[PDB]
Amino acid sequence: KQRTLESWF
Amino acid sequence: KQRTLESWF
Amino acid sequence: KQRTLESWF
Amino acid sequence: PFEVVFDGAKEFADLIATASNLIDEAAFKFTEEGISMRAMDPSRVVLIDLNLPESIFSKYEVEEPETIGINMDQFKKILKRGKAKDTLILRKGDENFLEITFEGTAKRTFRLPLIDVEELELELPELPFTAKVVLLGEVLKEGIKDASLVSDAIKFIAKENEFTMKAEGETNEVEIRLTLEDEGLLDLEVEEETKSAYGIRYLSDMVKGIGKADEVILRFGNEMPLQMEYMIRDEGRLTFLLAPRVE
Amino acid sequence: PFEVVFDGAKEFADLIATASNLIDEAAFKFTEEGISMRAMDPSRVVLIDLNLPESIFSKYEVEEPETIGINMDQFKKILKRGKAKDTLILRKGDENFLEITFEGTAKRTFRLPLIDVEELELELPELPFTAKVVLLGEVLKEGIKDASLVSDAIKFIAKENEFTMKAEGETNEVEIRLTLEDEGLLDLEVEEETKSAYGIRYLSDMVKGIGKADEVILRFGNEMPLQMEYMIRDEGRLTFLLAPRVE
Amino acid sequence: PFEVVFDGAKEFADLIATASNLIDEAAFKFTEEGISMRAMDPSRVVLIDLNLPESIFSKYEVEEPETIGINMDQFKKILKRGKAKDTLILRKGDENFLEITFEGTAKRTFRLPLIDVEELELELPELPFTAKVVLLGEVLKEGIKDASLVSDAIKFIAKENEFTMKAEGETNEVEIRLTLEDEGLLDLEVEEETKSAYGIRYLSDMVKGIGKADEVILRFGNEMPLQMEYMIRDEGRLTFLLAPRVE
Repeated sequence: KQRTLESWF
Repeated sequence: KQRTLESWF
Repeated sequence: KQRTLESWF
Repeated sequence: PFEVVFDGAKEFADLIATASNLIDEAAFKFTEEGISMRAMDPSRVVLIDLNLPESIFSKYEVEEPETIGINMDQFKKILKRGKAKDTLILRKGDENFLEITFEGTAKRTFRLPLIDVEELELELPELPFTAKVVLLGEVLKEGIKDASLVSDAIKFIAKENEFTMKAEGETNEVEIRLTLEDEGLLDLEVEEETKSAYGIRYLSDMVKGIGKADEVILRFGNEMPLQMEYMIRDEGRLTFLLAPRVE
Repeated sequence: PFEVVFDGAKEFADLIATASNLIDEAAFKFTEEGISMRAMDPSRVVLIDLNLPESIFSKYEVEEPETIGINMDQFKKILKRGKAKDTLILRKGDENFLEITFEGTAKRTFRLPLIDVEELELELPELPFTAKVVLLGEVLKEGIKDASLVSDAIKFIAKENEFTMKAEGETNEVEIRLTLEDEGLLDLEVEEETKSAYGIRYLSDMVKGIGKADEVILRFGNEMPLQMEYMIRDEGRLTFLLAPRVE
Repeated sequence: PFEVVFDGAKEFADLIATASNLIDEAAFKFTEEGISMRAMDPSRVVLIDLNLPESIFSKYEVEEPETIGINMDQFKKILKRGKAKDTLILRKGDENFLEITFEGTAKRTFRLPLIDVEELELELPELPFTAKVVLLGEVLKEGIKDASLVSDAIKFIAKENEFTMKAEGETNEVEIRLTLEDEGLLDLEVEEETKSAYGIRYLSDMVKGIGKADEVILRFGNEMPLQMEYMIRDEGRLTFLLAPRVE
């Protein structure tokens, strides 16, 4: 799965 | 308008 | 005609 | 309002060209400190942070601080007209367009309409990266191209005396290995063995504008985003944050 | 019947290649004075005049003066086989074909069938040009490419200490300015402020074979044709006359 | 099982690339003497014989002699990742894959699955060639490209002081002539006037990997196959046998 960066914002 | 050269010949 | 190499083997 | 002068138009063009392959539009912040730009691609998988301090410009005159919206593909188009010898000038009055000028054998001025770009804004989060790798752009660019022969994804593995990128597909595999003995590995600092995976399509776009001999810093962690940075005229910096591929 | 020898086949190839992008067929007049060729494109918007005096050839032997008809795309095809080091030979007996030979590491001879091309003939009219501009091919070639980003047309403006080319489209504009202080502006003689416009497609084809450091002479007038010439081996000359875009 | 090391990966890549345009799969014989490969294209019009003696390798260690089957387009793909500076390593254990490694600024290892390729086997027949021509690759490569402007076929004619390649089509012809005075003709030994014709498509593929300054040996006879060979690192050799076009 290609994660988004959202969890890290 | 794209003139031709005719007027100048 | 494109010969094959067979005659030469 | 500003007039900002940069020697070497193609180097500036390359920056924008890279960025334009990841994002369609960006907001450029012209402050007294320098130019900054931050954006995510629409799929929110990659973050771009461009930082060009005033010190890298031969003239930097921002009468009035301002943020301007720019269509990146059209900015690229114009900037790609710049020759290596050209001096680049970016100039803006009160009007809503940017003047891009190349000074060389002739003075060539383009006018680019500005657009409304909504800035999303939170700063870089402080991430607990467990691996730092500094390598020559050549190795990075190579290895990414190598891996794309085999897969859509590439795994980064950092151990205390080796950095490996590897890709696997259908029978085929490739591994690109660096050890501290190798030319192209300038630094390797590892807290704990570190593994994460990333998309080759993103990586390819990211490193397109990197020079073969450029020093590139990688920071990552176990199933964490990759932070990739390289320098622009020494003080300038282009930073990417790329979300991982997991499972 | 003739044998004509030209050192440097690629330079000759470039001439024909440029011409072939404007015209499909041409009549080449081999006289004792040199080779001449004059033609208009079918739409009668551009005139090409090629003049290669006998002096620029290392051997020039025209036993019998003659005019030969040539398919320009096939002439180009063959001439583009010439290497930079090659000596070019153009030779014709009584037969209706042209022998094109490249002498270098080997002797390479092509035979090109000749065709019937009807020459239209009136000479160059004496036009009251009010502006002469001499500039480096680099600036011209650049500026035309710059303008094509923005429009299908380019306006030439000559004032006594500045020459400007400008293009406008849909919000976007570009201006390429030279002043007498600039490297690329070798001469500017202006009788009265002069403005005319021209098609970028034609201009692009015209300047394709021009060298970056070649000196190019522009002559034009208010809503008059543009005359563009550059030199071939110093004594040779390729001249274009391009009808203006008006309104 | 073997480990074989070759300095200069691109030169090796070029060999395989040429071969891959003629054949889809090949069997590579790793013996104590060196590597050999022999194959015909599927239409049985051309024979490739590659011979790389152990002496041209910087390390040649074949613990166990072996023949391995290889998909040529995938071998090419990988080998084309090699840089000019790279050291090439070909390594094989007991497993059914080939390890291809490029050592340069980094260590880059690809794994290529091996496949089953049926070797046809009879050796080169001793043919009564009546003409030997040694010429610079430049002339050969040129002339083939010249001829393709005009025809799908090229006639080779050898007389005691001249070698000519000629092609004819529809009105158009070309002749490429060498005499013993010419740079590009290194040797010409003729028993009797010799004429044969060959397909340009095959020839083009054959000479693609040949260097402009490489010495190429041609052997042929009246309506006989053409034998073409050039050297690899002096002791290595790539030989083609190409069946003639007759009538």
